[PDB]
Amino acid sequence: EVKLVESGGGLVKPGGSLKLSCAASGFTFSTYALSWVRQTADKRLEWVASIVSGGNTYYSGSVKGRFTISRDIARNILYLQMSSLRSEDTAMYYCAREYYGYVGLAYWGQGTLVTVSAAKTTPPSVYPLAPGSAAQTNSMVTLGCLVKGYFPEPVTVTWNSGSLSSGVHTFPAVLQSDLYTLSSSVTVPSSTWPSETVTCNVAHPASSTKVDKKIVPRDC
Amino acid sequence: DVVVTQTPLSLPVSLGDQASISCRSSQSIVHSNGNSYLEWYLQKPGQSPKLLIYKVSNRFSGVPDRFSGSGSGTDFTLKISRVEAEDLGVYYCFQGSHVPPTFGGGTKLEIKRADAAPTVSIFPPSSEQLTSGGASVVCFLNNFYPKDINVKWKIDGSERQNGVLNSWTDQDSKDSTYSMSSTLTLTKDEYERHNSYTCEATHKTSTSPIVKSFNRNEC
Ligand SMILES: C[C@]12CC[C@H]3[C@@H](CCC4=CC(=O)CC[C@@]43C)[C@@H]1CC[C@@H]2O
Repeated sequence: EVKLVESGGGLVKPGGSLKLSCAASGFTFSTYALSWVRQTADKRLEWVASIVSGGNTYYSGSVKGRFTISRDIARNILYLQMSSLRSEDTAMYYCAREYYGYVGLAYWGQGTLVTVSAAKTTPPSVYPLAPGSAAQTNSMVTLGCLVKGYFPEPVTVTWNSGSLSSGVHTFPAVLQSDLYTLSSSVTVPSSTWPSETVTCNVAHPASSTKVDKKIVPRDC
Repeated sequence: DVVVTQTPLSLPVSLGDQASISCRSSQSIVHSNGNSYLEWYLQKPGQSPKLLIYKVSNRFSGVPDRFSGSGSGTDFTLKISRVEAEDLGVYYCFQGSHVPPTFGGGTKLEIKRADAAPTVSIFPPSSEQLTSGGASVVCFLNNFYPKDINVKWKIDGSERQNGVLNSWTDQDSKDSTYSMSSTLTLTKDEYERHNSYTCEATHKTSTSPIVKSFNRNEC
């Protein structure tokens, strides 16, 4: 089974450098063409670079001379060296393997998010969201968590360590003042909470933040 | 640089119907070797793009026969027969005959379903936040269709126009609906100076807004 995994993304200042990694396995490494593709905020995809079986590398005008793709055959690691970074470089970076003979991008990794900015790294604040005064309205209670004021992206959210998956809604972060804000909600049966625990697990890799906020009934 | 133009940017389709996406290159995609490296991809919300079709009409292992591709030179098409909910996401066509290889801007496939009113919930500021000297009132508008909806905030009767942030989730595969978050943020001081907080949802399914609110004097 083909498997590609990216890493190394994070926050970097304008004009800076960064080297991304992509660990491959499941296929003979030096036989196929490996590439780097990126996706910007507007969800547009753009080829960044490729290195074919023979060794030749190829780049696009927007990046030639700043980005250098290379592969470590002994370790099955594909690299992408970035230098003289620009705000436009901000995006999700995917490594992919061709199907065969320069045909298609058959296998993609999960992608590592690279943010180019001068803004300072900032931990998110997680706030529990509990009803204010219980009364009527069916038999299902809705709860939430407000992940506010962090930078940069991304942020991970789960409920009860991933055990609570049904009826969950996690909204995309919104940027305002160099800071991001996101929320998530989970709907459970009234017969459960608060006697049964409901906790949101928020993770923000850039600042090494990992918080488990338990939803508790609001006081007076 | 072969500019690949994709249309529409968004395409509605009901379950079991057919949908077609158009992809056109500013130059021929036919290569010297006689091949045309035109491909199609699908990226579902929160996921990586996936290969569907390559060389105009060749289906990648795993892709259902419902997906067919065709065209030539500069005009290409992706047809999706008997549409299912799981087919939603953004489709992209790709050209690999000229370097640099390029992608089209993408087409978002929306699934049509019965109209559904949002399930609204309002939440007062958490103790922890108040302690920080801040106060955000959050309103969830869950599982609705169509996507267009408006949220109005009122503090003690008057609508509050500033300090609001809204966020729509992508269409959900399980029920073909959408969800939205509305957050009203003020300082702790200004918040403790008022009593009632309400958020009014204006959707197509009703001529009168759905309302949710809480009074601070209440517990
Ligand atoms: C990126 C790619 C592998 C690298 C190929 C690219 C097609 C165009 C191309 C022409 C070349 O001469 C070098 C390899 C490249 C740059 C292929 C498109 C799909 C495949 O995965």
